[PDB]
Amino acid sequence: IRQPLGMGSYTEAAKAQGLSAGRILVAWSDLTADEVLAGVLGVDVGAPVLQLERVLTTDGVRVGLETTKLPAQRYPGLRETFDHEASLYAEIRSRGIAFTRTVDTIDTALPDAREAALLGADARTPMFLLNRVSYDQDDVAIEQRRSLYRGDRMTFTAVMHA
Amino acid sequence: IRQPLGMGSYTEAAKAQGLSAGRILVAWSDLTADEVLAGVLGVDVGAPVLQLERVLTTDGVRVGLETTKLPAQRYPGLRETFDHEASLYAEIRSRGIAFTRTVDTIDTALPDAREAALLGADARTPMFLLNRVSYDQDDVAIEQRRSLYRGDRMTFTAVMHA
Repeated sequence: IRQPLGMGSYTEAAKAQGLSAGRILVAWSDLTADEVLAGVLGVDVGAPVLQLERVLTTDGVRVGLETTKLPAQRYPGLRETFDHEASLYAEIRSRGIAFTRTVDTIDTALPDAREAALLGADARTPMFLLNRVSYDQDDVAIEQRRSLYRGDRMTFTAVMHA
Repeated sequence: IRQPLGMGSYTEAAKAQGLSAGRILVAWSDLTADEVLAGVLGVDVGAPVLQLERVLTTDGVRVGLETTKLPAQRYPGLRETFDHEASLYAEIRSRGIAFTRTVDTIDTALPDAREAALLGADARTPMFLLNRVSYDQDDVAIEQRRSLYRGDRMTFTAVMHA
């Protein structure tokens, strides 16, 4: 699977290029933001954080493990009502939030044993590790998202013009 | 090192940002183009191809292994005169050839023993495997470039706007 780097969800993007794709819940977790995460999200140190962790499939195989950290206060009732199998991105937009800017870091790493088990991967195999912070129309952070993608099932691409 | 994705050379980008950067020669090689590479460069099967392989350094340490395949006919005198410690991109521009469009694929990979030895890396370490074709102002191919970067030394970044 060859995926242009993009602002939109890659699950939705895979759906677009005419492929099957989906999301499998791993866990919701209630966290409180440490100094680092508080700074990233622009919330108080100790603020509630809602974490959604999912396995991502495409073309009926596992391709990624996505861990999204949300400032809980921005999202009343999300954990109670969100269909974790739907598009998180669309739900947030539905809440009057526009994905205005995204800052992505692209790393490469070996999965830990838990990540490797969730993805059906050999732990020796390198994975893409993407980390994203997205910002809304007022430049308030929406989410911090970590995506671990199987190196053998994903190629990212970029076309650039002078 | 955090490096924005971009069309410019990453070695030069590091120097533009105030870091030391440089290149070490591994080898120049005379190849002829087979069917796949003839296709990529827009040249005839058997056309001469000049390969430049260099180790790239930044902030004093080895960060990547670059293997650049050039249609030799486009660059008279390059092997014997080009200073391999200097910017190949700038030499190509000084010859009147503008980097106008790039097509990059971004993969993750483990190095082979030779690649690992040249990079001073453990062969269990994840690497970025980048492959690029660049095209000039007349959409004529300039090079095909394979870059293998140490995952523990490089992080790529992208910022995107709605």
